[PDB]
Amino acid sequence: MNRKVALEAVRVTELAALASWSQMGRGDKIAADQAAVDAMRKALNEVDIDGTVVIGEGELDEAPMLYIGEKVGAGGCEVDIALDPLEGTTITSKGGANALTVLAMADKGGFLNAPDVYMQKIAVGGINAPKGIVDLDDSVTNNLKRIAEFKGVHMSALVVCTMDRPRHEHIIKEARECGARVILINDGDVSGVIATATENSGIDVYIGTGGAPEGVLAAAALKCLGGQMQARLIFNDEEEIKRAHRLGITDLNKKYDIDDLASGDIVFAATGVTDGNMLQGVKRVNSTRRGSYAVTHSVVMRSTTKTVRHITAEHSFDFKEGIEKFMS
Amino acid sequence: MNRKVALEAVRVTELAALASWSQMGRGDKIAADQAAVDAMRKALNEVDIDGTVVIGEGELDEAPMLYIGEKVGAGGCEVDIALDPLEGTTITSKGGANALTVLAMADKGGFLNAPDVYMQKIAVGGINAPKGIVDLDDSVTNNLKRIAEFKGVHMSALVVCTMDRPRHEHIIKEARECGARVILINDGDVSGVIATATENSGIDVYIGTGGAPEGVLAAAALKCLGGQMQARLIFNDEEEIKRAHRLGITDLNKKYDIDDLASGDIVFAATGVTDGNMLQGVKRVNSTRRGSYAVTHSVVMRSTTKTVRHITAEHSFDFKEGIEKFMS
Amino acid sequence: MNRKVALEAVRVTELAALASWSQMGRGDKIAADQAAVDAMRKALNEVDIDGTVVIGMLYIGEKVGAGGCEVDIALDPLEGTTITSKGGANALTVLAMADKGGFLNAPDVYMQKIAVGGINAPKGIVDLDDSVTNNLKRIAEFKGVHMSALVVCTMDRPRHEHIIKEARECGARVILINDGDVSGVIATATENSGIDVYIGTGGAPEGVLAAAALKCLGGQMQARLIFNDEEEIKRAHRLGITDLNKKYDIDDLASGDIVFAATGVTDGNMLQGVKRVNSTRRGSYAVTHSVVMRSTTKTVRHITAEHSFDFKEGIEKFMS
Amino acid sequence: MNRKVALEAVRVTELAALASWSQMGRGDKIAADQAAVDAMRKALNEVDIDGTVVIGEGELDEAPMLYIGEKVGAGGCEVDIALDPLEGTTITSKGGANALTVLAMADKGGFLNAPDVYMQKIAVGGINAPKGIVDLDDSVTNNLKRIAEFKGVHMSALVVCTMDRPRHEHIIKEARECGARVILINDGDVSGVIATATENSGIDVYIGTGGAPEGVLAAAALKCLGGQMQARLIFNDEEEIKRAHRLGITDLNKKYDIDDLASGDIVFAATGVTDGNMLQGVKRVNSTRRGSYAVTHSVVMRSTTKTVRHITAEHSFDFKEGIEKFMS
Ligand SMILES: O=P(O)(O)OC[C@H]1O[C@](O)(COP(=O)(O)O)[C@@H](O)[C@@H]1O
Ligand SMILES: [Mn+2]
Ligand SMILES: [Mn+2]
Ligand SMILES: [Mn+2]
Ligand SMILES: [Mn+2]
Repeated sequence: MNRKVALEAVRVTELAALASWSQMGRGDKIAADQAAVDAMRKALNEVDIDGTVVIGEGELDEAPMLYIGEKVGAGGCEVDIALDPLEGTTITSKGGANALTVLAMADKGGFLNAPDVYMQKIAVGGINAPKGIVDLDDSVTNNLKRIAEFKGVHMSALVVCTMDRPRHEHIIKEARECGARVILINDGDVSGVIATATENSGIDVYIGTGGAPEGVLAAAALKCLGGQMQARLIFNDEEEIKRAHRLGITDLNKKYDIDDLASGDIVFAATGVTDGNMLQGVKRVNSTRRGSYAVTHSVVMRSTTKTVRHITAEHSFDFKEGIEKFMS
Repeated sequence: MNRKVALEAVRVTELAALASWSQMGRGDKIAADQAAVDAMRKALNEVDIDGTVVIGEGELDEAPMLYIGEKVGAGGCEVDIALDPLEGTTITSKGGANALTVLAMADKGGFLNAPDVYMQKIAVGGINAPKGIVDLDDSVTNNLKRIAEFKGVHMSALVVCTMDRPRHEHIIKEARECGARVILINDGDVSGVIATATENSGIDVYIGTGGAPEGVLAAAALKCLGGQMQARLIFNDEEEIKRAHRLGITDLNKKYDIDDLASGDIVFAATGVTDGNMLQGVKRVNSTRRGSYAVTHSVVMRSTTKTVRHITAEHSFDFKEGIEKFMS
Repeated sequence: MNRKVALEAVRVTELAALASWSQMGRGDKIAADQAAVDAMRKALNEVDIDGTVVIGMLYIGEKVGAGGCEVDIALDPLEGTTITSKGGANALTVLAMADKGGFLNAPDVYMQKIAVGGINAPKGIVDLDDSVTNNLKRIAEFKGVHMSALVVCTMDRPRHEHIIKEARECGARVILINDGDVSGVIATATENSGIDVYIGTGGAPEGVLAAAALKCLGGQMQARLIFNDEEEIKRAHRLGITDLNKKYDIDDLASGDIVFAATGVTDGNMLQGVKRVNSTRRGSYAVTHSVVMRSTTKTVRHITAEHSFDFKEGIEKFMS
Repeated sequence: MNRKVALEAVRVTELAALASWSQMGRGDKIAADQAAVDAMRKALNEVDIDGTVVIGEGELDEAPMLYIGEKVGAGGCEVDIALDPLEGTTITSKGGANALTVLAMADKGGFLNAPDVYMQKIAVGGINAPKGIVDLDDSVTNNLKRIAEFKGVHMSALVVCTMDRPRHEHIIKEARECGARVILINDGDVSGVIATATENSGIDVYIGTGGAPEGVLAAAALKCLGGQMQARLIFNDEEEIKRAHRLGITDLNKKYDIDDLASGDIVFAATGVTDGNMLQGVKRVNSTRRGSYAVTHSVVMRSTTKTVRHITAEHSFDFKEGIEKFMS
């Protein structure tokens, strides 16, 4: 996997984010997701890889573009790709927090090829955090005690993040009961998980259930940033079990370590769409010296080098023209 | 009003914010609000003013501390004090975005002494924006068209902010219909209004109904930053009309210009509690060089100088100790 | 020239900067310059170009690249070998790329330069044959400011004294760098640099490089080559230059599709230098600060990169 | 010493820096020094202290304003004042790096009343640095070995800062010989020393001879930030010895520990004039949203709380008017 592909992936997430931003707060989820899918597919087909989507918009049944198995790329090293063209159920359409475009790449077989089902997740940051510090089968209380001990802080210092959902009431109650502070995001548990390993995020732990593709993407990031994570797939009906069986998953209650989610040489890239607790959103800027432009804020990382690059890009644009020109 | 008082106010908002943060995401809206009231009252009694609370926690009936008419301060120039010990009590409770501590000061008579009623609000930023660019009795479409022409952008470039509430459904649709992007905040229309005048917020217009104290405080900020705002109090019951004559307000359908909400020599200060559209929240930091501390982010502005100060403060703290040590 | 090449170029400047930093302030010109060169050549040979060095072991005419579109390469493995070696300000690693024939193929001679930033600056706003006063008056009018607000930048050198005197006399503020007129020129177009204008004589390679950047960021510049010795004249003639007194517009220095990349080695008026950082969460790393830009898209990318490293190991492990 | 004086001091250093900036690069060190002195004097007399200048512009013989012994302030707690209206008059006059305006306050007697003589200095940052880590009679190599051990790094990682002067050749050579990296500043060893305790300075150790007033000022900062320093006055002729006996100093070869230079409850404030390796300089800014303004960057800190505040101030201004209007 050539060292060039890392920086080429940022451009993909950037184009996808600018497309999404044209639809931000337009109250049309479908238009936002389609802008992002279109931009991200068109841009991947300019990347020099022999890519196979292993995590994408769905099965070829359901999704015309970026479907499982889709081959993408102009040609190059053989890589498996994990994609989230636009993170968020409604975030972008309402202008909510933590909207993101996400892309990861691994050597063939480097990702758990997750169906879109729910996944329980627990994650903590820290390059020196040891395996076993978090376990999904331990109580919230014991995981938090171990985290607090390793970080050297009183329990009330710890900021636990989870999604505002009824399914998380118990996590919330138990964490508050043992003294921690528990903040709630409305969506976007890729940002929520990775925040545990980002400087100055104000987030120490992530506990919650969210999308499985998002779990894998976040594990990719933390593979690069340092941290520990445990996840478990959840199945609501028999068709989800069939999807897993077709992907090779038969131990349905397997606990995946972070190394089982993403292994080997990993590249992870994301661009912000709206402001979130990982990356800021796209912004319109006017400057006399340099004119008007959109600003995107992105991050690309690589597990083998451990290199992390934060990127602020200025894309020239005459904002007298319609914003949908940012679509591809 | 001495030049000393401006910088002194930021210490008040900082202490109120640290107190509030100790309660962030504890799910106890009362405990947060009173942590912040108690820190702020103690901190104000060390400020060198002869201050009278004209906007506060309520009337002496309902509020033991920071009630209307309360005298505060160690002694000094006579000023009216408009405060919000915690803008976003529920916010802070769930660690949502846009929670703030806020304090403003004017010479005697400088604020609209707003009762606790609702208030229609429209705001735009820009230090060259003309009086009349926005008006509450015009349609959304005509206001946005004037704003778009004044900023020199296509309508789809504009980002309108409003609170996610049934009462704004019509603003939202109308703004979307005429081509603008409309983003929704869950709470915190002080931040929402002030974002319009803050560099790189990504918010161009605020349109909404919220708390009247909040609109006076936001108007105070905008008087310092540059912008235009129009507001009107709403009275739903006879009791609200009674609070108004008790504060001396009798012209119920008055539309207030920004000069009618905050006039003369105005100081505005605020500190972030959580991350928001205006300020970053409090963060725990560890460094080998200096040890561990809480970092706060604050702004303090004065209208006569137009001086705006961005303040990042590092407050030493051993986080092996209980976070409630930050209280009072 | 394919929209990859821009993001590939930053990696070249980043690697050369880490290598240069390992030699920072060590007092060894040669060891710095050979760390930088070695890393830049190795990184460039991973870039997908048929590159030919036209300005700049990395000798003029050297072919570099793994293979691709045909491009002219202007390079400064270490702009400020002296600079990195004494730990001075404004040490940068730099790379620019243009389509074939896009750069003035400048001999390594001195060059008079004047430059101002701004996307709407009309050509002729600066001209080397106008007085310093009239240049500055036109610039102050264009920026909408009183003359006393202008900050003019030049190098602290005897040859610049008349510039300095005249600019002060007409009321401007005139600041002096000790070297690094790549960064000095490009600061006129770098926001918040506090530099409005650059006037002075410096290396012609360095002038081409700055022109490539301003072509991307917006601004104007004029230059003229200076020949003090017969050898320099011969070296121009062998490059095809025979109008020794030509004034060059910015477009004559760098034209067409251009990519410019740089990474700071020491802190300077354009970029911060490389820093050792420790964090409890992330561990320890060197931070680089880079910029890369392209004239056809006018896309500008600011890049802060964290390179994980155990600083109990020798710093020369950042060499290539 | 009330907490109110800390934030009042920043305004002083801001006013002096703006006045200095009006003279930056004008080639007239006199006019710069005088604009700074005038501004600092006037602003000081608005601060609520009973202040005595113990370090200032000179003796009443040579300096009409801010002379040793001068009383300053509007009235308040009694403090000794150590002033540098303009650290870097020559710096400012050429537009060089590391010009600062500086103000430090302490309880009566808490500064070394430094004479205008040269001072050998060595300094390192870090709150856990033990007294004795640096000593002027140990070799440069042994100081650097202890410092590398304390920072937990290979010697080759250390960055040593000194000034580019003949008198420092042996420092430079020895640091290079034992494997360290050595960066050179042309002037401004207040900033050079304080950078050792400043985040992201890239400077680990300061070693060199410079001004003794400047040594005291930097020691005050390091008492607030964490670090260790040693200093020794040096004397090149009788007039210099007389300067010391006039201030009561008779042990001419005393090695001063940091606690001998500044002790007790210290407030340190500084505003950058030019960009340096501790603070950024004053900049002209034009915003479409906010209009045009001068931005100053300051820091204020206190030794007893260890609170540090970083302050970015935007001073509204029409730059069509002459820059000398920033004078006082
Ligand atoms: O320049 P010298 O005479 O060699 O001594 C250095 C001392 O003077 C300074 O360089 C300040 O000089 P200026 O205020 O005139 O610029 C200090 O930073 C330093 O303390
Ligand atoms: Mn998605
Ligand atoms: Mn409130
Ligand atoms: Mn060179
Ligand atoms: Mn001075």
